[PDB]
Amino acid sequence: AGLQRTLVLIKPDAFERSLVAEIMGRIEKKNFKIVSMKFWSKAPRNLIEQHYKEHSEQSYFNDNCDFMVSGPIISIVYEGTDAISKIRRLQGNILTPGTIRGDLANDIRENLIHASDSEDSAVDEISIWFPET
Amino acid sequence: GLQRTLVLIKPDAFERSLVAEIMGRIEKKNFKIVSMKFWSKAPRNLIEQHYKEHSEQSYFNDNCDFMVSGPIISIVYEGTDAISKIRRLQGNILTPGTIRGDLANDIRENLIHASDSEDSAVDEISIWFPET
Amino acid sequence: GLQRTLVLIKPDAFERSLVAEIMGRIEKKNFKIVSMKFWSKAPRNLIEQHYKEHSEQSYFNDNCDFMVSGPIISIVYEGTDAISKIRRLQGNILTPGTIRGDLANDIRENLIHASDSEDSAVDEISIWFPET
Amino acid sequence: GLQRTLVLIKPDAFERSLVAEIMGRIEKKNFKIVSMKFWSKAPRNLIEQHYKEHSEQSYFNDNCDFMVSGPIISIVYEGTDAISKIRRLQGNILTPGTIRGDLANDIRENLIHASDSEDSAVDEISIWFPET
Amino acid sequence: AGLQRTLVLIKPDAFERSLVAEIMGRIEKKNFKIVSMKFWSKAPRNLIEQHYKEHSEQSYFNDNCDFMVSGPIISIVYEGTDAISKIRRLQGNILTPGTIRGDLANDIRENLIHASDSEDSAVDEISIWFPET
Amino acid sequence: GLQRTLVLIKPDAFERSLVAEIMGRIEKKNFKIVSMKFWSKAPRNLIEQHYKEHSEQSYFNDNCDFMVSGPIISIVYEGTDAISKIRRLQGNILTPGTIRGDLANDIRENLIHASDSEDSAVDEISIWFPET
Ligand SMILES: Cc1cn([C@H]2C[C@H](O)[C@@H](COP(=O)(O)OP(=O)(O)O)O2)c(=O)[nH]c1=O
Ligand SMILES: Cc1cn([C@H]2C[C@H](O)[C@@H](COP(=O)(O)OP(=O)(O)O)O2)c(=O)[nH]c1=O
Ligand SMILES: Cc1cn([C@H]2C[C@H](O)[C@@H](COP(=O)(O)OP(=O)(O)O)O2)c(=O)[nH]c1=O
Ligand SMILES: Cc1cn([C@H]2C[C@H](O)[C@@H](COP(=O)(O)OP(=O)(O)O)O2)c(=O)[nH]c1=O
Ligand SMILES: Cc1cn([C@H]2C[C@H](O)[C@@H](COP(=O)(O)OP(=O)(O)O)O2)c(=O)[nH]c1=O
Ligand SMILES: Cc1cn([C@H]2C[C@H](O)[C@@H](COP(=O)(O)OP(=O)(O)O)O2)c(=O)[nH]c1=O
Ligand SMILES: [Mg+2]
Ligand SMILES: [Mg+2]
Ligand SMILES: [Mg+2]
Ligand SMILES: [Mg+2]
Ligand SMILES: [Mg+2]
Ligand SMILES: [Mg+2]
Repeated sequence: AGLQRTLVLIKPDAFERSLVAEIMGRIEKKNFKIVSMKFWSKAPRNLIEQHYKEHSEQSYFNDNCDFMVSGPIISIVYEGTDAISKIRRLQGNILTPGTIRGDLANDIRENLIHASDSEDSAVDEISIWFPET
Repeated sequence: GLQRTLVLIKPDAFERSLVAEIMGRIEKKNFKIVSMKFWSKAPRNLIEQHYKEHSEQSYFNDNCDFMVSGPIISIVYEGTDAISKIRRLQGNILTPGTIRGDLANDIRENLIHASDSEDSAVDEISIWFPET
Repeated sequence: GLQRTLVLIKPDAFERSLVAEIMGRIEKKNFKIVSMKFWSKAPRNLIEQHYKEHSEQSYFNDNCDFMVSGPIISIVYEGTDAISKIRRLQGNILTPGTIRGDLANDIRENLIHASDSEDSAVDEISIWFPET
Repeated sequence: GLQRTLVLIKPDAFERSLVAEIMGRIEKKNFKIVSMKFWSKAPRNLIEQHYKEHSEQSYFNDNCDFMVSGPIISIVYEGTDAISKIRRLQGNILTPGTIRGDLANDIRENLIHASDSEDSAVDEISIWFPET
Repeated sequence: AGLQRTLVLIKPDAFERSLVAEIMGRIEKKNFKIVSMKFWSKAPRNLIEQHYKEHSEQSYFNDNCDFMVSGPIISIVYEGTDAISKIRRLQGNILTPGTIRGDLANDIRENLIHASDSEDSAVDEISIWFPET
Repeated sequence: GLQRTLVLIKPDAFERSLVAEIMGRIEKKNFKIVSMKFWSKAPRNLIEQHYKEHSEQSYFNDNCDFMVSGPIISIVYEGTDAISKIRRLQGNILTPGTIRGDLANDIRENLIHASDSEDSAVDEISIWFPET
């Protein structure tokens, strides 16, 4: 059919603010299924830098890494019809009410969640967090 | 500009236990229930009539099969700008914040139907609530 | 031990926009809707019959007046241990966690009615859904 | 980045018991309460100053009467880009996902007020919290 | 009728954990109305000690005061039928799911909310937080 | 005061999409996730060890098959009095306010498992997280 898989990361601020179930629930209610899930008490900076390698040239690149390893994170692989962009739309941004970041986040860096933005990004990101491909 | 529109809560809503969730979103936008019917299984006739305008489409038959594969609730809602607002509340599976935007993810199994114009509203209401 | 019980959603539920909230609590406990009717204003006859056992009480007349001062929904729910469980779900205005425990605060305006025994269930269902 | 904006929870919010619901959406977006006051009935001169930029509109008088028809809560929220962000949260009755889009459906009884600019924010805050 | 007024205090841990609306919403949904409300960025230890004067002899008395002034608090006066005990039952304790403390709290001291436990306590507590009686 | 207990989110939880709902109730009670694992299908020997104290019961085999009929999540929660508190949160299908009381209605498909003692907690955690 139109089956797809995408990679989501629940960020440290999510645990800090007790919004983990809240975020996962929004994705769950949109009818997406967990295919793989891993809890990281503290992720290796290595994986983070690979995950954000495309951003290695930006000014915010190192502070973002500091943050991404400042607390726990959960890497999840969701599956569903048109999953990559639907979950991306669900993630939204801090300016659009109705989405996860729009309702719960308010910072350029501490935005609670990451979602693959394309097929190439997904395949690559999933490989990073679930090497046992 | 007070109006009345027709809403159908689809089988997938019962399957996934989202009936109250959906009705609650409409109720909280302050629209009232004027009439309502519960159908364990809707008569295929009614369904075909409801989607008459689609009889020529390729998705017609399967859609009917689905619309009868479970219970459905027919509801007539009243309120200011009801048709337009409930339609907007229904949304689509792309934009978060709406019923379909937050809970649906299929082009066919989209939980709810809402009239899209004054004309279809009057017609749809007559189909499910002939007693008028 | 599959059963069917009758539930009435009272006027105060429509007044306070808690209809979906209440139906959602029952739906989430996994009980299904077997039949349902919406009444803009319930016929006083039905109400008097429903509360027959109370005809001698001092609160009878006022209760009837209230039960007809707004819309009400009659619902027949099915499920394992339905009568007992939905009754427990209905609770009372003292114990938090139940429908009345979290949302009601009056001895008369308590949002919902649920049969309390196998006998009253069969009788109550016959009153609102004679077509049996 | 830090800003402070003034929000007013309107009479209809108390009537419909949506006060916690509204304040909750702002709290979940991570904004903090700096100041807050509950008015069982706000002094009319305060309301008129608050809407002074509207003093020549046809709806001015009626709106002020509505704002004085019940309690209201004035709150000073602090947070990054607070003015713009809380303004978008409020939205309008045509935008699902926002406060007015999900819970309001009237041109006047629209549950909430939020400053629309830095000047209006500064002016409005001094109106409800002159003690600074 | 059976009209009553009671005094509720939203505690510092409530703001810390962003549970203020949540708590007030549970009381709001049970059909109780706010008659007076005051926001304290930091309450004067004086009022706290008066509020808990009956506990002045307990070991936990000073730490509880330290906490009660460690952050903001909101004093509210609710009104409704049988308000004092109904709101008291709503408050519940950390061992009873279904109540505010039962669902959201988990400590002997940081328990999110205070509710008058009797008519005498209410009248006295209300006087403490709303002297303009 | 600090304890650590083992929780299992059962297959029915994924089937009924109640995973976030269940985990949310534990998260809102202030318990923290220490360890967590998702199993699309848990190895049967793990389930049998987990319920080894039940190995002689008539329901043993059927329960194990149910526990292997879908994904499950094993979590180690840490918090003050975690074992007892999370146990009460789980409750039973007769107790409104708890997880099973609000969402479950079966003797076997009861959505969640939580250690009932310090020894069982210690044993259970080593079964799902032997890497310690
Ligand atoms: C733009 C930006 C991003 N970041 C971090 C957090 C962002 O989620 C991450 C990726 O940036 P980006 O791709 O711009 O946003 P999204 O995550 O919405 O695609 O980099 C900052 O820390 N500061 C910034 O200014
Ligand atoms: C377009 C389309 C519709 N349908 C069914 C389900 C749609 O809800 C129903 C009506 O279609 P439509 O009128 O295009 O959308 P809405 O219901 O948003 O106005 O027809 C399909 O089964 N497959 C399709 O490709
Ligand atoms: C006891 C009582 C009941 N009533 C009305 C509303 C009650 O829901 C209805 C039925 O009473 P009852 O059977 O005692 O309670 P339940 O509905 O919990 O079984 O009668 C009053 O109006 N005043 C009263 O004092
Ligand atoms: C435009 C308009 C506003 N009002 C009232 C309610 C509006 O919230 C208030 C302020 O007007 P306005 O600034 O247009 O709306 P907002 O509050 O979205 O900026 O005036 C009316 O009563 N009638 C009207 O036609
Ligand atoms: C019993 C106790 C109370 N306290 C503080 C917080 C309690 O909410 C407050 C009042 O105690 P108490 O009357 O026992 O509980 P409640 O507040 O449920 O009536 O004193 C402690 O700090 N430690 C304790 O051991
Ligand atoms: C008692 C019982 C349990 N079970 C299954 C589901 C129970 O959750 C599991 C463990 O039994 P038990 O310890 O009695 O329940 P809990 O999980 O509340 O401690 O065994 C059955 O399938 N049939 C039964 O009759
Ligand atoms: Mg990106
Ligand atoms: Mg259409
Ligand atoms: Mg009775
Ligand atoms: Mg304005
Ligand atoms: Mg006390
Ligand atoms: Mg057990």
